[PDB]
Amino acid sequence: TSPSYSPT
Amino acid sequence: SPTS
Amino acid sequence: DANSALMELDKGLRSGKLGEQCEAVVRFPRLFQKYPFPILINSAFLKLADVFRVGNNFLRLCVLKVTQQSEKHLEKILNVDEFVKRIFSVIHSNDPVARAITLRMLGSLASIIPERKNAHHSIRQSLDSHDNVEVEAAVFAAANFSAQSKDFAVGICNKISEMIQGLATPVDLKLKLIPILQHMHHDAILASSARQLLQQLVTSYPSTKMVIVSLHTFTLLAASSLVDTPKQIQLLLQYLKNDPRKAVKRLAIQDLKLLANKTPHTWSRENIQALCECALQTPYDSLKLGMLSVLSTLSGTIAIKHYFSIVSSPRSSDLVKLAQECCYHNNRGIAAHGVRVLTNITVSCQEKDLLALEQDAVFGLESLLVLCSQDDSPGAQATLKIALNCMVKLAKGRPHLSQSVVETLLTQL
Amino acid sequence: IKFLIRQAQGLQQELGGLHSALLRLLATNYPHLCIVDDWICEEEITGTDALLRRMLLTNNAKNHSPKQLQEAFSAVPVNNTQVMQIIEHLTLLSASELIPYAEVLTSNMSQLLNSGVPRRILQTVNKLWMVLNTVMPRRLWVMTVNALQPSQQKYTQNDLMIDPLIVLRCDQRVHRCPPLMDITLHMLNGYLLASKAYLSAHLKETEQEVTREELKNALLAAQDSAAVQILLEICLPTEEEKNLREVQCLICCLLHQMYIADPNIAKLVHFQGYPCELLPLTVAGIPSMHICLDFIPELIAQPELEKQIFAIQLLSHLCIQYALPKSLSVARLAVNVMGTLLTVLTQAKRYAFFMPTLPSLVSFCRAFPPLYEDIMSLLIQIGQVCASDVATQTRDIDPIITRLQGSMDPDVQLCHCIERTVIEIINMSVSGI
Amino acid sequence: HLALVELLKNLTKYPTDRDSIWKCLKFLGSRHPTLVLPLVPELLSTHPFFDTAEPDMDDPAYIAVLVLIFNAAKTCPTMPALFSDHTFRHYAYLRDSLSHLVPALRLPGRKDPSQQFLQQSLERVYSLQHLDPQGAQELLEFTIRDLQRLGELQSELAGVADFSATYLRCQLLLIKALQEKLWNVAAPLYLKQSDLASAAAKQIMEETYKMEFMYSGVENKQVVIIH
Amino acid sequence: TSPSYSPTSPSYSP
Amino acid sequence: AHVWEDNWDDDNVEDDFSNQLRAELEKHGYKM
Amino acid sequence: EAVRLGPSSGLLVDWLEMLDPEVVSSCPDLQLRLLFSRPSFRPYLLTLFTHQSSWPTLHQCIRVLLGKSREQRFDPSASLDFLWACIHVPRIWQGRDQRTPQKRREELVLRVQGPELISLVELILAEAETRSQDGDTAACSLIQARLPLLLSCCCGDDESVRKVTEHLSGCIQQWGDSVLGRRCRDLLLQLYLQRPELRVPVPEVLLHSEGAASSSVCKLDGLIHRFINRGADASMACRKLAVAHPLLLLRHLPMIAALLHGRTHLNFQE
Repeated sequence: TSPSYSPT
Repeated sequence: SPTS
Repeated sequence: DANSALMELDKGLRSGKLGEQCEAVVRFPRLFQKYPFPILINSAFLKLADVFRVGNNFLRLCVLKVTQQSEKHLEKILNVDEFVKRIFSVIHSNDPVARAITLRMLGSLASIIPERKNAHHSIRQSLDSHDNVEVEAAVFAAANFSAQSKDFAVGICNKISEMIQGLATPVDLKLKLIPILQHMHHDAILASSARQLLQQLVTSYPSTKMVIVSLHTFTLLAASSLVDTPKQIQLLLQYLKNDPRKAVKRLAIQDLKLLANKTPHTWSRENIQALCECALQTPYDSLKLGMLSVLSTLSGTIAIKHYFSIVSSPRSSDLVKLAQECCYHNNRGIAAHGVRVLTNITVSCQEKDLLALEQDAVFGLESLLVLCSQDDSPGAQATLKIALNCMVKLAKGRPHLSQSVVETLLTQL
Repeated sequence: IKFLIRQAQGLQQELGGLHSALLRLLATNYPHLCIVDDWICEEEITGTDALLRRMLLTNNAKNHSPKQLQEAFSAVPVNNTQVMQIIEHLTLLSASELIPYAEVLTSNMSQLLNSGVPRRILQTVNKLWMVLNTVMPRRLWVMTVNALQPSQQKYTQNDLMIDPLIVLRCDQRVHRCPPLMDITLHMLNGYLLASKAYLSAHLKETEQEVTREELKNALLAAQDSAAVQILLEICLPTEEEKNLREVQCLICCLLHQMYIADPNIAKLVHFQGYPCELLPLTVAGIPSMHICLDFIPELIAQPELEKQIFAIQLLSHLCIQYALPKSLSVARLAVNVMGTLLTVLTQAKRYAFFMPTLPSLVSFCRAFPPLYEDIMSLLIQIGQVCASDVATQTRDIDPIITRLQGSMDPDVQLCHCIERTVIEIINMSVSGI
Repeated sequence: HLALVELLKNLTKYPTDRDSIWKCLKFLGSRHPTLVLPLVPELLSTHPFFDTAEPDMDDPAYIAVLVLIFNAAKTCPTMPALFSDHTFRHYAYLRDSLSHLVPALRLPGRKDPSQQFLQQSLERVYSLQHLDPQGAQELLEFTIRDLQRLGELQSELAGVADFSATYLRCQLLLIKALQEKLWNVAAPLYLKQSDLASAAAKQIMEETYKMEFMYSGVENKQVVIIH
Repeated sequence: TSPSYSPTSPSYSP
Repeated sequence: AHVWEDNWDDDNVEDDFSNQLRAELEKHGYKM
Repeated sequence: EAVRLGPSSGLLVDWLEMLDPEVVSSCPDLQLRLLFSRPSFRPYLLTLFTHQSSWPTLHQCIRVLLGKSREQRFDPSASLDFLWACIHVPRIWQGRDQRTPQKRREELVLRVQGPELISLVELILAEAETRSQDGDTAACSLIQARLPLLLSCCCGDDESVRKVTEHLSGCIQQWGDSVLGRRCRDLLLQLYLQRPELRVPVPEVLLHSEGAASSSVCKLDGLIHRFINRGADASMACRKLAVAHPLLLLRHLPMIAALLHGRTHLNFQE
């Protein structure tokens, strides 16, 4: 369920 | 086109 | 209850898991064969077209197999334009597998949409695309549309002639491409053009693998469009006489059997005589067995009267000598077909000089009785049952030989 | 299981709900069984040419045997034609009788891998392998992998679901031979789906947690992504040439199916970045790529210099291929981003960022002659700022004198790159009608 | 240009006479091709650098403009280069579908046996008349289904084929009625329900009436054969 | 948006 | 075709009634 | 190669294929003599050689076929069709897009050398000069058929310049005028090359590459005339390309012939 880079 |  | 089953299957379709979606999709054909109600059929088919337009390609293959199974209810479909619009609308996808599946489904819908010009055009374009799996799916779809239409067939025969002369694609794809020409029995001029194409095809590709499918499609084409049966027969007799490939000669066997079984009255005296000369000049027992089976079928049919219709003695006719020598041949099946030919000709024709043939046939008959009586093989029992068919037919047709044949059967007892 | 499912597919009418229940269960637990390509290859053609060909050549074909095949195929460099004879009759054989022949072909593909064999023999082996794949897939995969290991530990089924990159541990000869590479691609795709199923089963078993589902998602994503990366490195031409086209076509097909199955993987592969030598051929090959214009703004907004360079080059070749107004908006954004980085970058990273992305500018200018004056303004600005750097610190080759027309200093190389790309824009626009 | 725009008004307002619309646009393009040449970029959207989206295939307005384009392109050769790729495959589809509305072009992508057989079969029956009643029955049945197949197969021989076929059916019916076992059984019985002869008589009379009147061309030789 | 239908292809209207 | 058409003596031809009789009487399997 | 056996030739073809797995293995000179010469199963064996010969063998065959040989030992139609099938092998074009290309984008070609290109054009012009019964019309049709492979195999300004400056002598059955009418499809801008074409003085009926730009410039001139930033081009660019190439505007003349018909609208023109 991670769709992108974590900090941004 | 679909409509000229 | 039927409606209840319908929307619970719809909920299974709307479920998240493609396993359960596959479950409901493959569950439809049971509902079709349970409830033949047409509104239910139409709504179920519309939901099928929706899920086929948006499914994950395994649902698409499942829907395809559902249609191919429950094909028989297709004729009671109302919203044909919407169904075809969805199923055809998923053909613009870039996935070659999805395009292949969609084309197979159009081949399945051939029973209800045989005139769709856009379907014709999409099939013809994907016929010369490069992606392999969609090329063979396009071949299958053409094989169905050419069966239930005519103008599509003339378009495809022109395209196929162009491709085969145009030399692209390997021999396996040529094998897949040939059997489309079986469905050319819609008109005589299409039949003649395809016939010229097939003669050119066999003369252009002397290969066994080419020739076998070419001859088999050519003969199904003639047997359907029965206008060039004499040309077909004389071409096959040419290839049985001339071509030294044993497998090709066995093709000629198993094809002349089909022609003899379908259209016996078209068989002519010169055809019979040529086949008889070939059966004399052959060296091989198996091919002689096949030709003798063909002559047995033709003798059982009416064509024996054609061969012995005057306006050359019957003894001078080459059939009788071959029949006698093969009935007294060593091999059991050859002897069985020889005594079949003898029994058929004896019961059928009644000329003055045939009494010697009657005596020869009955004596070779107890020869077959002793051979099959003390052979004890499955094929031996088959030839035995053949001989007993000869007995029943001979005794019923001619009551003259009855006491002799009964006492011979008692000696065998 | 697969063969029995095919028989149930045939005998659907008699069995009431069993076919439904079994096909649901396989679609629940064995997706690498219920992949689609094997089933369509099963569906085949009803041109009946296979059936007629079988019925009229199988006959008594002098009783070809696995031991005879083994003898001729161990003496294959002395005799290729007898082997090709035998496997011709084997392709004539059917799906059920092929099973005693599964041992020989797989375990002896090494001499096939040896150079000099004809690819008629290779494609015959490939078609027989498809048929054995539609009959008995799992042991076929095991023997194929354990015989395609390079010249030997013996992998097992559980080990292959654990680590499917072992499928990619094979010969560079396998990599450069076309149809065996197709066999490798099928095994790779199958074992990736199998790994998803096996981690599913192992996590549901080990429960005797939310971090465990997220760890499953992370491991699977990185897993197939690394598989994709290995496949692309295979597409890279080796140093030796400095067959390849067919290999690149097969890998492009497999990538196409993976991208259609999950476009998240396209996002992750493009965020990781792959060689830009591979970039244009993959652009030409993969058709389901133009989803990239959804996330190219994000990859531009990423803080890494290497990623921003990769995004700009990817956008360039996309705008060569498909010229959409969406792509034009993304290109305009990219040009303004490039101006911003020009405003903010120091000189060493200025070289390291502006050497690779200038053919991207000539790609932009080929795509969009509206987006043209912005390109020229940015080119003149990057030019004169690099010339000012050349002026700042002393040099030798002196582009200021060179005005009227190796391994040198970075700003020298950057000015030379800039004038070369201007030359390319002009020659392009002259010849381009 | 304005003739086109209000013709498209008419087609989108009364979507039934689109066939006459397409044929009159065809005749316009054939009558004068060279007038339309500057309109080719304008009438179909072909944005000078963009990839234009593929036009709809069966949209009647787009069909109406395409048929005019092709009838113009019959003579003037200076617009296959003006065409886009969708125009190429659409020319393929339109030439496939509407054969009498678009002509043949030069695009780079798209570069009496029956009567004799009928006579031969009939003379075969006529010659093979002198044989067993059983063999007569099978020969008659075979030739009946043969000529029926031919009547389905062709169109201009369908009438004569069906006429001779129903005549042979007539003859077979009478021969079956004669070969009925009623004649073998003695006279005073005549039990019941074996009167395939009587049903044959009714059917044969009805078929003779049908064969006389429903057909169009009959001459007195045929008529006296009927009688 | 439409990963498999390609941009230069007709839409589906309903 | 078979050897003799009016054959009452054949297994699969025979109907339900003396199929049941066959079951019973094969179970019995003797006559005094 | 020697015996003229009619029906047995199928058995011989099957056996030669069956015991020669690679088509060219032992006696390649004899194999090439059989496949190409100055029969009937030649298309079958050619298809097998096309789809069943390894890549180094194929490269060697192409080189030895298109190499310098004045003996004319190769069959022209079969040879060039073999080249065309080689560039259109479906295994090469397996999984990429089909039937949605870009026309400016040319993806892949087959590279040739100088003398190889010269031999290729000499042999195809020899086949064009054969003309048993085809005539000039079918000659032009066959030229149209065999020209895209020529564009692919050259794929270069240097090779195109060398080809167009290669012109034969003689005055009968030339067809150099045909290919120097095909230079417009080659899309060169050499007025010297157009000068041999102008001396040839033949009409244009085949598709021309710069036709879209020519129609664009002419319609721009007409549109600027009807409106009165386009007029400067609509005069200077069109007159420049007109004086550069005469035959292009000679072909495009009917469009400007049917243009300029507003005299009835403004006869007074005040």
